Amino acid sequence: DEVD
Amino acid sequence: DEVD
Amino acid sequence: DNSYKMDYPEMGLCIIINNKNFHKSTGATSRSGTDVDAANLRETFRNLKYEVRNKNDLTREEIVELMRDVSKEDHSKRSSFVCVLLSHGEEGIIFGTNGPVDLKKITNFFRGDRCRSLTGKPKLFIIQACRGTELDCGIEHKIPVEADFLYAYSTAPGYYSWRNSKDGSWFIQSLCAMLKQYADKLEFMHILTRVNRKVATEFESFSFDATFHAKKQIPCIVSMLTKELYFY
Amino acid sequence: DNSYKMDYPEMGLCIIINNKNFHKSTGATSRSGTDVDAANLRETFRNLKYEVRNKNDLTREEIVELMRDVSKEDHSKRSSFVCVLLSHGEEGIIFGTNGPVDLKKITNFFRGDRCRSLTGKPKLFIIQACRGTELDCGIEHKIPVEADFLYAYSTAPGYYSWRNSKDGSWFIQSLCAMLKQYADKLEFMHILTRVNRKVATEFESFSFDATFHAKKQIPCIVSMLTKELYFY
Ligand SMILES: [Cl-]
Repeated sequence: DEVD
Repeated sequence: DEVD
Repeated sequence: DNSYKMDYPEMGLCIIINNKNFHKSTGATSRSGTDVDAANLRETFRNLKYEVRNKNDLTREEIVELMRDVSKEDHSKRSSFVCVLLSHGEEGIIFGTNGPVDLKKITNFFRGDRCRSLTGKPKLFIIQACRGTELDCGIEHKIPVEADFLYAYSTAPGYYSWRNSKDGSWFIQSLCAMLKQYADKLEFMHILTRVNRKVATEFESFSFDATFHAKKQIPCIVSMLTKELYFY
Repeated sequence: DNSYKMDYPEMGLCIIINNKNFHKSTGATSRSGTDVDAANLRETFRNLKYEVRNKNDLTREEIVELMRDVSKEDHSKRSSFVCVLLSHGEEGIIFGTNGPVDLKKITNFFRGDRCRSLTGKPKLFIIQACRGTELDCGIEHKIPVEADFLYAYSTAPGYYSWRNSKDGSWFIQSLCAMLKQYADKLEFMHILTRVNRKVATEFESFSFDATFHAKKQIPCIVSMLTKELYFY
């Protein structure tokens, strides 16, 4: 899981 | 007719 | 589990904040026609079995205090929550009689983590207020704390919102009419979509000022709801 | 009548802008997992009978140019228009590979008065991108030129948006699944509401970093549509  |  | 449970003992509160008269500190015109709106909404939501509370001419402090107190009530036996804001505004902002308050400050009280007796229940904010000063000239285990909110804006981001001094605002006129006609037939998003068409097609501004004449409006449905909402 | 006319000869274009690799000088990270999104979207909208055009790694100038060109096509035989943006972003902003561009600049090309062959037709903008840096910790004769737009945002205003490097973004994963399951059964707003529930309930971040761990997301439907939208 990563953020944009 | 009027604006808020 | 496709639709919200709406068979709690009570449909819930409907808080109507009706700001008509503004202090000299803000400028801000008297909002002629807003009492027509407030009355139409009271009657409309009364027929939907909401516990309606009308508040008139609240300072931004009073608005924040009212929302705080209401969010601290026990809503366990209520299906939903409705707040209607009638006032001047700017993008992201509603006016107390004595100045602007951030909409975020008002809605935060009802976050899923801050008002536990409304967690998982639909929280509806209905906003008749400008969101800017552009005119539309027309053509032709956990859930998110921000979940289960619906913001029914009278107008698109950046734009004026129109209010008729005799008939009430375009949006609230249309919202009450569509609720009266379709609340026993349609899901709420489909009701609001009818409201969008009614505002978009049946209203056009009339003004002696060419700059404000023949202008149009589209409302703006903002949904973070996770289920369908029926009033019957 | 209460539904958009969807039996033009063509459903319409589906433009997918897939930005994965960014210029080093922007400091923007590579968006691992976005190709899974782009492929899923291509197949999903193919099955809905859209003419899909996939574009990869576009500068902000190329994005604007592409949108201008597409808005200048003759869309008379097309029922609708869809644009999907996959990129870094902030509130109101999407990243080209070399920097940000205002979303408003992109969508303005398709205004009711600027793209006449789409006037009165649904214009859908699907946006996988952050809208800020907040984290959700969870709990427990004329028509408006702004009418007939829908903006399906992956996340609430002000919030990060989550993307899994293996599975693709939460929102696009859920959107394609719900379209595949329900496009033959449900109106678009009700499909998007299912997407809202799926993202809110089935996803939660896993991180070795406590600040980013166990976080939640709610997408944000923004509808200026005037009619119901059915893909059948
Ligand atoms: Cl959120």
